[PDB]
Amino acid sequence: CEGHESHLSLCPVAPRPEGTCSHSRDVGVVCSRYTEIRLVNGKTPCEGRVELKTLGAWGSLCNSHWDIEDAHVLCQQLKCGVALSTPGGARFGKGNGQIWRHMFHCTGTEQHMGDCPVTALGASLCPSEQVASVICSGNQSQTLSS
Amino acid sequence: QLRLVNGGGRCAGRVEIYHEGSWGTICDDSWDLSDAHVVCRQLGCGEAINATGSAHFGEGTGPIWLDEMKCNGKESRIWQCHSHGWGQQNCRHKEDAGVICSEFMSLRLTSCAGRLEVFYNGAWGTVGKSSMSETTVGVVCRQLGCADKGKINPAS
Amino acid sequence: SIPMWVDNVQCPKGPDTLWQCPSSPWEKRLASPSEETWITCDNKIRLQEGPTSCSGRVEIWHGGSWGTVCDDSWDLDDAQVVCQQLGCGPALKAFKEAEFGQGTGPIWLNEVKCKGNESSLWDCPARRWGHSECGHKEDAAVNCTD
Ligand SMILES: *[C@@H]1O[C@H](CO)[C@@H](O)[C@H](O)[C@H]1NC(C)=O
Ligand SMILES: *[C@@H]1O[C@H](CO)[C@@H](O)[C@H](O)[C@H]1NC(C)=O
Ligand SMILES: [Ca+2]
Ligand SMILES: [Ca+2]
Ligand SMILES: [Ca+2]
Ligand SMILES: [Ca+2]
Ligand SMILES: [Ca+2]
Ligand SMILES: [Ca+2]
Repeated sequence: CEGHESHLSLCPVAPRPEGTCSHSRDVGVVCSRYTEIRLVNGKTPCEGRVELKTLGAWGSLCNSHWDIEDAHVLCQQLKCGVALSTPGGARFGKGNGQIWRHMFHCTGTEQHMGDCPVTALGASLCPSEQVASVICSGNQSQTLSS
Repeated sequence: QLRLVNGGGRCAGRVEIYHEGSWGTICDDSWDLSDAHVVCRQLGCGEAINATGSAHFGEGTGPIWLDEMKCNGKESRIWQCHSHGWGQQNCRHKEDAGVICSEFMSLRLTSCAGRLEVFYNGAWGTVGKSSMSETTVGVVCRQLGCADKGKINPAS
Repeated sequence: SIPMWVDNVQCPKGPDTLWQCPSSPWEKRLASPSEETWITCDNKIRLQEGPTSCSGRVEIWHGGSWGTVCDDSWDLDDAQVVCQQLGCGPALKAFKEAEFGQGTGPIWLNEVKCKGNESSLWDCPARRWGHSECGHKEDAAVNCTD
């Protein structure tokens, strides 16, 4: 590959007829989009309390650093256009679990929360009822404008 | 068609093979002396001393055609060997395969003055002084690219 | 002696930086030296697929992934610098064309023009950090002394 291909199908390859490899040498690739943030407990499928999974357990995201740009990026990732608002409090529910203190610093111009610069080290504790939420527009054709 | 280029002679140089209207090279992967024997005897150059790799005679400008030559040294053509197939290669031009054959001949003077030496069959060697006419000395000096005439001198 | 900022750092899988790792909130508190963390990172360069630990194919870590060194301009000086970097004795042989087997990941280094006395392979001049025209069939190897 030249690195600029859209799919591996477009990559030129060099097959070898002889033996290839052993299964003890299979390749594994780690990409940067590992966030795994979803929307739960909403009337329409793609709005509700923001729920994030790290350390093998789901959790609710704090609203202290949940600006409208973070909501916009999350809505773009879930393919529901822009974010109408971020309802504070437990409008969609406090969530059965612990609160994740991740501080996403999205500028609102990226289409995935994994592209956002997230800071979670030593983040300040969050009140239980102060759980972040988002109400996406729901229109895929709707796009963010500056 | 098969040819050797940038070899400084007739029986040496990077192996250029012809296919699909373009002159392409051969990758030096598993390019041992058995592969060199086939191309040297195919070109009427006798046996082979070196099966050079890593673009010894310069990097060619053309599509690498063959990758894994498994010649037994008995077939009369290079393309009759067992290979990966035309175009099937995982090589670059930095590792083009060239050969140095038995009939490759080179001339040098070692001290443009010094003992006349001729490179045949892969080994350097001197040239007899007997019946060394002036024309032969002129030919030798001209072939070294430094004169048109010369004088026979005793050894230092 | 300096205070402790953060404690209970729990890195998930995926972050390549510590600040995406959740932990307890920042607190400026005094810390005894016993309960601070002292970590020794593993060696930058390892030898793989060798009969012993001092011989095998040269693997180097950079850019997040383990890589290899191509055999172009891979003389015995490069083997000497690799052997003295790993802590093994003097070099014996500098193999070429993947004598010990094809490597892993990308090809970080090729044409390493070491003088044989550098402190590490990184100070050695080369076409560094990828974009090398070599394939994985040309992985360089060494043979040090036990
Ligand atoms: C050819 O092979 C001989 C045999 O050892 C070697 O001495 C000589 O250096 C080689 N020459 C080239 C150009 O590879
Ligand atoms: C490495 O060097 C040792 C010491 O002579 C030798 O026994 C061993 O066979 C060498 N390994 C290779 C792969 O040549
Ligand atoms: Ca934010
Ligand atoms: Ca090959
Ligand atoms: Ca090669
Ligand atoms: Ca062969
Ligand atoms: Ca090479
Ligand atoms: Ca070198």
